[PDB]
Amino acid sequence: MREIVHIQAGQCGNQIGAKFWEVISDEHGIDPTGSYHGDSDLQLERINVYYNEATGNKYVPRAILVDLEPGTMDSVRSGPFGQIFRPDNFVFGQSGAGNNWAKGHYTEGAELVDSVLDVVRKESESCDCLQGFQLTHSLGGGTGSGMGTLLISKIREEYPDRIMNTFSVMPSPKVSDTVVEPYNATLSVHQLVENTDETYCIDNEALYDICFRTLKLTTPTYGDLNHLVSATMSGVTTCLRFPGQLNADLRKLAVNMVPFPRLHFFMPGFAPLTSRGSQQYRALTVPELTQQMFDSKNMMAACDPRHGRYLTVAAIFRGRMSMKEVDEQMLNVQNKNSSYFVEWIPNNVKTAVCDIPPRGLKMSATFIGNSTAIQELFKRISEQFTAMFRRKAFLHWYTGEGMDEMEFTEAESNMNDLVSEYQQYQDAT
Amino acid sequence: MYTFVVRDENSSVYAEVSRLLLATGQWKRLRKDNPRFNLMLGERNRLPFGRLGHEPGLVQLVNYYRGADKLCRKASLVKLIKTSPELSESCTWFPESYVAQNGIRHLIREVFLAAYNRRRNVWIAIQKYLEKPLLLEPGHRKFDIRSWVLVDHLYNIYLYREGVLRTSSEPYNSANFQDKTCHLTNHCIQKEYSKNYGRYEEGNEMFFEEFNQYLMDALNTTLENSILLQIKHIIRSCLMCIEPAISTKHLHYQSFQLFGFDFMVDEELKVWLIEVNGAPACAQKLYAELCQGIVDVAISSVFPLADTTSIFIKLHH
Amino acid sequence: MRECISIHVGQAGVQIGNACWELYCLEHGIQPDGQMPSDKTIGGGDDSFNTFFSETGAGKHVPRAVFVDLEPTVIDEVRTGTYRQLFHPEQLITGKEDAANNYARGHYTIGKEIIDLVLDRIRKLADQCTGLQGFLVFHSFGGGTGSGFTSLLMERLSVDYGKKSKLEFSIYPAPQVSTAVVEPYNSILTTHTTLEHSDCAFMVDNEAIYDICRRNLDIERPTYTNLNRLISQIVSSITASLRFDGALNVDLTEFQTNLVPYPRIHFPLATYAPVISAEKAYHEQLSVAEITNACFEPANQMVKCDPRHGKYMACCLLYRGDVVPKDVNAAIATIKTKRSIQFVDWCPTGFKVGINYQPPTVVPGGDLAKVQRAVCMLSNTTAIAEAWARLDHKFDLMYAKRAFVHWYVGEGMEEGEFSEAREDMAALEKDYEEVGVD
Amino acid sequence: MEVIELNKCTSGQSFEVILKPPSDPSLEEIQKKLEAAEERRKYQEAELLKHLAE
Ligand SMILES: Nc1nc2c(ncn2[C@@H]2O[C@H](COP(=O)(O)OP(=O)(O)OP(=O)(O)O)[C@@H](O)[C@H]2O)c(=O)[nH]1
Ligand SMILES: Nc1nc2c(ncn2[C@@H]2O[C@H](COP(=O)(O)OP(=O)(O)O)[C@@H](O)[C@H]2O)c(=O)[nH]1
Ligand SMILES: COc1cc(C(=O)c2c(C)oc3c(O)c(OC)ccc23)cc(OC)c1OC
Ligand SMILES: [Ca+2]
Ligand SMILES: [Mg+2]
Ligand SMILES: [Mg+2]
Repeated sequence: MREIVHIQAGQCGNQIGAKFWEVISDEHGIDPTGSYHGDSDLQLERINVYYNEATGNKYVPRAILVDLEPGTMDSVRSGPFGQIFRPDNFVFGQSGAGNNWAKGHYTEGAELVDSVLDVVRKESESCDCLQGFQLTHSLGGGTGSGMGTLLISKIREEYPDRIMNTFSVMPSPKVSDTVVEPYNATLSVHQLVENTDETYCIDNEALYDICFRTLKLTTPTYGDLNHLVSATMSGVTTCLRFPGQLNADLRKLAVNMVPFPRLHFFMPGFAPLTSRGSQQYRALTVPELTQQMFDSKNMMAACDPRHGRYLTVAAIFRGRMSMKEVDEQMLNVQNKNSSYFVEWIPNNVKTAVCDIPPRGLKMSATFIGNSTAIQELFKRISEQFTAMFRRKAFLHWYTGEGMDEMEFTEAESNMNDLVSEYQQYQDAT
Repeated sequence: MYTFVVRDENSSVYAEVSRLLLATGQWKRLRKDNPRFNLMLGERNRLPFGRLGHEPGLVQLVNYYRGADKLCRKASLVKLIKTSPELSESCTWFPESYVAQNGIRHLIREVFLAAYNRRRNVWIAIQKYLEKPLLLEPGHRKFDIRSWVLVDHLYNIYLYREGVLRTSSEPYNSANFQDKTCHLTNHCIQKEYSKNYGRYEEGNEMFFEEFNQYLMDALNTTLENSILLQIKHIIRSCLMCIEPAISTKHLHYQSFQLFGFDFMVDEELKVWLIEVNGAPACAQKLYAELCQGIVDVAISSVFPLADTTSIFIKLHH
Repeated sequence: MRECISIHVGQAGVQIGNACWELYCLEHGIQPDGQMPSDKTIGGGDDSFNTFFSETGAGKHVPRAVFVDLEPTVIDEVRTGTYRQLFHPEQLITGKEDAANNYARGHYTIGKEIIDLVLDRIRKLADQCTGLQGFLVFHSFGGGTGSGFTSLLMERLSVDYGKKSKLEFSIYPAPQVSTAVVEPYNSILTTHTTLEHSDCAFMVDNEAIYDICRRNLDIERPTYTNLNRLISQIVSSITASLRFDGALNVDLTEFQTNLVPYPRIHFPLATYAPVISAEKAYHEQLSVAEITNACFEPANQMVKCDPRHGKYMACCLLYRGDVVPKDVNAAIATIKTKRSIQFVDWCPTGFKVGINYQPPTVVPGGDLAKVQRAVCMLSNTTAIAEAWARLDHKFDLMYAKRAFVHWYVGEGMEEGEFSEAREDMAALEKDYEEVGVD
Repeated sequence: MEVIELNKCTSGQSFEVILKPPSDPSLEEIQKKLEAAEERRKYQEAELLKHLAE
């Protein structure tokens, strides 16, 4: 039970983070009180990865809740599983970040950062063999973007040999809070490129389109968006939370998925797409699960895989199913579409199977793709960035916090540098 | 959908097989170095047989037999016939051979001299041991017979019912060995040195209908009985001899191959084996028919298409 | 009586070691508590089974074995499983964090921290030996520990035990049931570093075992348990000459003498007898001729390759069951007439035959049926170089982009060790062509 | 084809049949390589910390 330390930062970070803890606590049989009332030993055999075994025979999430304003965190404590969390692990300021990356990274966030590291360090002390850290946050805001990346930077300083893993929600004008979101995202991507081992690119554009175009939800809330994120986060953490043949961990994930250190941004995808209300009763066949999971309509980053090629792929099937069928269907997709997989990485698709399905479904599959097509997301962000940066528009929000234009030009060019690296391997043969 | 790659860009017959497979709508061509193929149209040299048959979920087939070079190289064919008991020191249909034009002595080895020293004539190093070639007296000319043979993954021996006769254009002279044209019926030496390439038949290629008709009018025999029976034997003999060495019956990958057999028919209607070519070109008229036979027999048999006679003669065992 | 120490490194080595020692106990009549009622000399002895088992005053027969992994889960299953009492706890050595499928991390950063302790526990066994022969080392090519730590251990064994033989049982990576994308790198790195320290290495390609289980045991998706019980049957055949009374391959040095005429070409091909399903409701027992002919079918080899397109430098037939020399010779005469068996010409065309009258043993509730006669053929054929070509190609595909190389350079390796390793492999392939192709 | 070196015992037999006749670094060096890699590793770690320092 190599332990993971969880960190959620900002409105998005905590709301998505809270849903994650709701989903997995149900999977592991943990009620909001904190005690285990389930039916199988498999739920507990690897409970230490995400939970401390507190005194009194209770399980406490190894989670640190961080924000620069108290609003979203007070609502998490009021939430259905808000009790589950440790109260000392709530660390908040009161001035907010005003959707300003500079406020989170350099000023307001700087008052509060050491307060958070003290809690992170307390949780790592009691860890027998820490894997590393997983952070949930958005890149378009101020706290989870600006301070989340500052946290990442400080944690790398103190824990340079542990894995840094993030779930990073990318901004989209279709779900836009603010015009300066391309600024905040571009600055944070520069950080994630340097100081992260694995990032799941959760694009709100993709989340919106799935609710609109697929689940037939006409006006989708952040709730409907976060239902997709919570189901994905449960899927990609399946091999960490349940016994498998792989004995997977965060380092072996990075070793096998990241052929080049900077190219560590993954496209996630999920099983059948499901809305919160609709409980549809036909279980999927293994061909359907495989076809759907590689479908662009099931990706959580708004990119078409047929516009790039896969460097590496990790797929996780949940439920009782013939693993011969799983093997036959997965070899079918690679053999039938070999043009969309790089030929210079043999056996670059790894599939694992887990016999316990997620709640409400009897069959499921989670997709983790390292595709050069993710460059579409990054140059979409940088297009929105340059459109207002060539006029230096809204910069005063950031220069009033001490930043210079020069730092914007450097983050811009490093993300354009990121795009060029994905491009060189999409055409490499 | 099926899958194949091309690694011999100079093959005329597998360029056509490529066109046909694509035109079925059920075969797709990947880039050459993609390992996830069903069919490899491989190189003619240093083909990597050791990398075939190790892809999970793929049945892999290749248009070459590993080890067939021992029949298709001049030097090894002589050592194969002399060493295989199935063929023997006494093989009535292979010209006497021990280890570029022809003449008498002076080369250009111990055992060679003694046989040549047991004489109380002509040699080559289209062979000219047979100074009695057999004349095509509507011009008094020499020829050679090329039969194309296909051996599938089951090691059935399929002889294409259409063969070609590459002919010399001008009369044969028993003392003109420095003059290589009138009795070396290679096509490339016949378009350059020759005197009237193309008078008696087009392209110096007489097919079997015209030739069998000639045998009936001129010698009261047929091509089937006077020549092809012997040809069928020589093909059946050579390929059955090396079958334990090259068969892929119980292998992780499968092999087929199309061979070209060069024959020499002497004046007494006896057939001689000249050469076996492992990467043979084909006559232009017959390309469409033969390459369609390769697909039906060698490729579609392993990789069948959806549900919607024969141009080969099966040489049995 | 000259003792042999087995060393099992990484998951694949440990779990194959379990299946082997389980088989050894059944073949010698040793109980899971370590007692051996058939042994009437108590507290010690110099019997042939003592090559692999020491004896305690309490009558307990303990394997001369060391299990080492950089991570505790797999060896923890040994300490709790059926054979807890079989092993001294100090023989089961675990670290705290594995090599993360990374040769560099298994050989340098993590392995350097545990090499000294393993060597001492290894030496604690050697000091119990009156005449130590050498080591049998079980490991995977693909794992971070089985590749990186094994090579580190092999070097230090050569300095500390300079005059002792070292044989390998190596698991060659197959995508069918592999673990990591970088297994071609780890295989090439460990092979290059271990080549000059290994006297004889029996490679087992997981693809061959997997398909043998699919075809001959009718197991749809073979598990590691399925694979390891079959491998142990092959391993037991190879090592039976060490643990039973016999004249052939009695000591580790004789494996080199009989199988390895050139030190670098020391990868003999193993082909095994009949593999028959226990579930098969009616089976016809195969004669001596049928199982000996089966040794020349690629479907039964531990590595898929075509011996018809190489040359043999040595051939050993290891029989178990009802087999007499008359039948063996008759079967060899028949086979030579119909099969492509050609030796290098500086070697006599001949087979070395050993026969153990005890038929193969099968684990109760296993997948293999009880058979009346079996054989393991060890041939040293250049055809096994096909496996090196296969592996070296996958290495080349990834290294051309320097893909994943940063993970190794990040643990202290230089990029030059990659190309230094690949060049040794290229030289290995050239050697095989020199000996085997005209 | 002849049998050679036939040895019999109660456990089994063994023989040879011939069809046709024929026609390391020091402990000082291992320590050097292992520590040259720890220095190459500690250097890159120092580059990271000096970079995080700026
Ligand atoms: N035949 C067989 N192969 C195995 C077994 N376990 C793992 N392998 C193979 O070994 C390779 C992976 O190496 P492992 O032994 O699992 O890794 P390791 O030696 O424990 O080193 P780490 O990376 O630190 O875990 C893959 O190619 C697997 O197919 C086994 O029990 N039997
Ligand atoms: N998917 C999702 N996105 C969110 C949520 N809340 C905010 N966002 C996105 O995050 C960005 C705003 O960041 P926010 O988390 O509110 O900033 P912060 O509180 O200062 O860290 C915008 O692009 C929003 O679309 C949420 O609950 N779910
Ligand atoms: C942390 O989450 C995961 C880790 C691993 C993993 O540790 C890998 C191991 C042990 O070998 C691999 C591998 O070979 C890969 O090839 C693409 C990818 C990942 C791996 C595999 C996963 O899914 C298959 C995971 O997602 C749930
Ligand atoms: Ca005793
Ligand atoms: Mg907000
Ligand atoms: Mg391990």
